[PDB]
Amino acid sequence: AGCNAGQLTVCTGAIAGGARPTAACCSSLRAQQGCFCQFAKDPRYGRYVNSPNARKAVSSCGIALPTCH
Repeated sequence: AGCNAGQLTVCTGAIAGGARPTAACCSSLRAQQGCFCQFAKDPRYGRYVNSPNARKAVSSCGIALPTCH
């Protein structure tokens, strides 16, 4: 599943409704958005990703919520 439980952990502000310090992380994701395609497959994302804040703030870190949508 994904590759967020490693990268995203910092970028959790995004998926967690509060991407502030993660702005640099944004550009990081933009550099490795490829594995977030897996995240987008929602294998187990949807339990994580989606829950608590993604719901109302999936973000826009602008690296996209780099689901390979």
